[PDB]
This record gives sequence, structure tokens and C-alpha cells, in this order.
Amino acid sequence: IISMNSEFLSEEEVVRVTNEQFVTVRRDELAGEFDLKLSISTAEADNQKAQELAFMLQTMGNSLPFEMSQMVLSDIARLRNMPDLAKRIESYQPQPDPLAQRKAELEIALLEAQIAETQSKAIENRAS
Amino acid sequence: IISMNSEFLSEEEVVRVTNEQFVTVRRDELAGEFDLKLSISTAEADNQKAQELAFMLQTMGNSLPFEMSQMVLSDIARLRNMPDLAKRIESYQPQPDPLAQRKAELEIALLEAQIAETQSKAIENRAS
Amino acid sequence: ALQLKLENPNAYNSLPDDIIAYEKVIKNQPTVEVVNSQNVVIDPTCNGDISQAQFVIYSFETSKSDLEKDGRYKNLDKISASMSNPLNTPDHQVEDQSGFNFKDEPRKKFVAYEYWGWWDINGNGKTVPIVATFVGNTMIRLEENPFPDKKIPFVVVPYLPVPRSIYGEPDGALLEDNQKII
Amino acid sequence: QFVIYSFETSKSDLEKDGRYKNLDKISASMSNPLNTPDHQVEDQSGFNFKDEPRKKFVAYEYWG
Repeated sequence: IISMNSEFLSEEEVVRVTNEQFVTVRRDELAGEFDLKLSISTAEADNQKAQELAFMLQTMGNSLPFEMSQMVLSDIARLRNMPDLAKRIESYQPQPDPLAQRKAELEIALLEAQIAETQSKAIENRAS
Repeated sequence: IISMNSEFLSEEEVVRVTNEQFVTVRRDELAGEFDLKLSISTAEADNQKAQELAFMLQTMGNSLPFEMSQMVLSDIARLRNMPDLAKRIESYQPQPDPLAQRKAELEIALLEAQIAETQSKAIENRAS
Repeated sequence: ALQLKLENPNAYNSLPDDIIAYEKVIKNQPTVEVVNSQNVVIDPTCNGDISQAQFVIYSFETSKSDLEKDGRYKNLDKISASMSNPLNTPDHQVEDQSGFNFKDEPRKKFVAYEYWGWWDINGNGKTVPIVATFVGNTMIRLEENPFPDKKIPFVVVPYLPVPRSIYGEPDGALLEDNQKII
Repeated sequence: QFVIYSFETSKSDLEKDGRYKNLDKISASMSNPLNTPDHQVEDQSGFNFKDEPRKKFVAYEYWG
């Protein structure tokens, strides 16, 4: 069915089902023979997949960047038949606070100001 | 029933039941064939759905923005036959405190003031 | 609204045509059906390997309107559906018993045949996969495999495997004497 | 020292492989599936194709 669905189904029909960008398969090759692995979806298989995803999420913790945590959380939400919550966790792009960056820059400027002031104080001490 | 309800039911009747914005289906296509998944609602299924939603809510924690926590909490409230509490959790839009933003801006201004004061002190030390 | 077109095609297609700015495909879907083992003749020589099956012949029951709707059938006028009769061929096993048949021509049920096997069509020794459909003595379809995999669309799963064989063995092959004694 | 395998094949398979010589003097007649008392064909009925490019005959491999 997968091999026949890459030749008899147009893009306007696959996008109608998936509502995402249509991935294209090569021309003179079978579809899903190399980069796909189809099996039977059982409840126990889904439970084990969710338990492994949660274990991975625990394992990464805060060491790895939060982008991969987004992927894991989106996969967990999509596997549990909650697709809308997954599309959010995916679409969420975190943005830095401009005020915090401004504060850091001002702190660096102030530190260099104190260094210059101390150097000037030493020069004044020598002159005195 | 779903397919027949998208052609024989007017908007004034669907809105009368759902009291929300009426979603419209395409014209020359079946309703709910692609983007719907209908099943049997059992008590155990609802319990598992609630337990998975709570697990997801625990998993996100404070790392993800609170907007998705709103979606999860609203889904939990709506699934447990408490729709009014869900419509609140959804309608709640958090607003920043103007006083906190003002305090942050004044702190940045004060930091730049200290940097300028230190630079002036160094200049005065050189002159001395 | 363009961003809606790239991000949400489902909502974009629901917009009015003004805001957005022949042969219709009525049906397009795979067909999976478990067939009667009496109406399938798998190559006797395929030594327990549907992959190396030289030919598989399926004898299904169809009407003239179905062939007309498919459109890829020729020589439809010389079919007649008479002789070719459901309760008329001693090979096809119709699960009807009573022998009901439609009086109108566009719905009369007759027996067809599909030949999903290999053949030497180019006259050079080597065999290629072909598809042949014939009713009675006339051939209505003849072409190469339209599927991308170029393989016979018949999945045979044995229950109790028999080595070097394609057919299986039910649990009842070991309980005849036990059932009789009980 | 030697292992001999007696498989059943057709002429089109040998032509497709391409690494076989003296294919014209094979005839597939005698060499018949239900024709050699050594090879055990799991066919019983003795079905065989009428067309030449698909006739099944018995071959031999000497891997030694």
C-alpha cells in the first residue's frame, strides 16, 4: 500500500490528509524500502514507546538544549493522540529577554569602568 | 451521522449546540474522513486520557511556556465534565506587571549611571 | 492570508475562491480483500516462495459496468456475459448458491480471470512481469505490472508452516481422530 | 571437498543472469523436473509450462 501510495496519490491528496509539507520520494526507486520501517501498532508497543520517550526526557535533563526536549515532548503528545498540543510545543520558539541582555551589557560596561577608575586611582596615588 | 451532519445542519443549529465559532468543512469532500478519528467513549478510556494528560502536564513543568499548560489544564477540565472551568482557564490571559517592567528599566538606567560615574571618577583621578 | 496557505492548507482551501486569487477523480483508494482459496491458482513450481511464483491466476466475479468504470479494459463488446455465467463455470466457486443474477445488462455478473505472472513479451528469452485479464476466450486487458514494485499482489500467510510449500495447515489436521473418538 | 546442489530453473532465469554459456544446447528436453529420479520436485502433479522461455528443467551446481 505504501509503495502504491507514492505513485497513484497526488500531493493535493496527501497534504489533505496530513496538513503538512508534502515529502517527495525519488523517481526511479521504491518508496519506503530504505528509510521506512512499518510494523503493527499495539497498545503495549505504544506504552513502551511512551515509557522510553519519558526515560529519554529524564535522561537529558537540563544538560542538553531545550530544543531536543521540545522534540521529545511533541513526540509524547503526538503518540498519545493529542496532536494539537504537539503542534504547539513544536511551534513554540523561545526568545531571550532584551532587558536581561541589556543588563549584562551594562554590567560589563560598569566592570570596565571600575577597572579604568582603579587605574586612574593608582596613577593619582603615584602623582601624590 | 457525522457526514450527514455537515450538509443537513445549518450553522445556526451547530452553534446552538456548541456555543462556539462554527468550523466550516470544504465543499466537494467528505466531512471527517481525513481530520477526524471517531471511537467509543468508555470510562477506562477517559481515565487513561486524563492520566496521560496529567503525565504530560508533569513532564512540561516550568520549562515550557504556561500557554501550553493552559491547554492541558483546559483539556483536563473539559474531559472531566467541568466545561465552565475549562472556558476560564482558556480565557485567562496573563498580563505583566507594569511596576516590575518599570523597576527593570530604572535598574538598567541606574547601571548605566554608575558606569558613567565611574568613568568620570577615573577622568578626575587622571586630572588630579 | 498567504502564510495561512503555507502553514494551514486545510484552512486555506476553505477560504472563498476570490480570496484565494475536466476529468474528476471520483474514487482513488487501495483495495484489499481476502479471496477464496478455490479461485486462486498459484504456480505449482513456486517451491514455498510466493516471490518466485511464475504465475498466479485469480478468477473473480465482476459486471460490465465495473469494467466500463475502470476504463482500462478493451474488447468489452465481445464479452456478452453469456456464456461466462457465475453459476456457469465449474471452476469459479460463487458463494451465492441460489444463483441470483441481474436482468439488466449493465449489472449482470459474469466470471473473469486475472493472470498475474511473468511472460516473454519482447521475444528475447528473458521474462518480464505482465498482467492479463480475459473473459471466456477474449482478452480484455493485457499490460505490464502497473504497480511500482512489479510484484504479484497476493500475500499468502500459512497458519502452520509446511517446509518447501506455499500452503499452510489448520489445527484440525491433528484433531480428526480425536474429534471422532470424542 | 564438494557440495552438489540440484535446483530447478528455467531458461529465462539463466538468460537474465547472463553468466551462463552453452544455453542453446540445453533443450530442457530431456532434463525434465518430473524427469530426473534424483531431484525431488515438490509438485507431484507434474505441471510444466508450454512456452520455451518458461519451461522448468533440472540443473546442477558443483560448489567444491
